[PDB]
Amino acid sequence: GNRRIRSVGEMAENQFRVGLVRVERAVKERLSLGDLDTLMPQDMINAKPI
Amino acid sequence: MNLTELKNTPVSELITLGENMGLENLARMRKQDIIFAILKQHAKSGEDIFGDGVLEILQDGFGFLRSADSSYLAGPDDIYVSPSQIRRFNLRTGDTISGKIRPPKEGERYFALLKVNEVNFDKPENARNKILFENLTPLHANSRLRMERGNGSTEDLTARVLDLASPIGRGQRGLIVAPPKAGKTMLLQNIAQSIAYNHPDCVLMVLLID
Ligand SMILES: Nc1ncnc2c1ncn2[C@@H]1O[C@H](COP(=O)(O)OP(=O)(O)O)[C@@H](O)[C@H]1O
Ligand code: BEF
Ligand SMILES: [Mg+2]
Repeated sequence: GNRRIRSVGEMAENQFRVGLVRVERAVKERLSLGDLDTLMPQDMINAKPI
Repeated sequence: MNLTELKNTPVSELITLGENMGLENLARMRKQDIIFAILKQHAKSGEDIFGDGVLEILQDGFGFLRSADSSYLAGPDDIYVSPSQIRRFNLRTGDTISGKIRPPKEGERYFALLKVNEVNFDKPENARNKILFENLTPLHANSRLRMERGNGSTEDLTARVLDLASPIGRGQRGLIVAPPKAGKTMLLQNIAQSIAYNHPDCVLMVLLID
């Protein structure tokens, strides 16, 4: 009752969030320059980290 | 600042401008390097840039806005634009674009366009609604391009003679068949001067190849 079991899905989601926090920091530091009519919501996201 | 006002000035003007900007001895670099350094120094004070360049695309997808200083070649003054802008504003090669640009930001090395202002001296509205070239219908010329100046100087002969030898019309397909060292250089000089005097509305273009 005090020991919890975690499956593959839970750790996969945890690793996804660990990568997403890095991607979020990246998109935040890149959003410091982005203005209107300058970019589509595709170039600010890289596939590398996650 | 505007880029064209750095375009039309000679090298000594750039020298004194850089001396005004408190820059290192810049007599060693290319004119475009001087323009790049001056634009960087100007934007370091928190300023935006205004540029004008003819657009060119490779298979790489993104576009480059070249100036007439290097006769439309790669250089530190040309502007880099993403394929997204070409997809949005319906851009293509040869489309001269003027508007706001910024110096290369952190990690960048060429200029980037911010907001388009004049697409071929036109608003993006009718620039996006552009008729295709090859989809047009060719015709023949009724508008006669008068080559006579009317002043009647010593050289104007070479122009007025065409008025009786080879009539010139708008959209004419003309070709000169001539041996070297015969007088073609001054001939085209005369024709350019005459068309500019009699018809200043049409944009003049001269091709100096090889
Ligand atoms: N209208 C003219 N009046 C006087 N001299 C002329 C005239 N047209 C041509 N010439 C002479 O012919 C020469 C043409 O030189 P160049 O420009 O090398 O010929 P091309 O145009 O065939 O290369 C010049 O040296 C010039 O003295
Ligand atoms: F005819 Be020359 F070579 F200009
Ligand atoms: Mg010649």
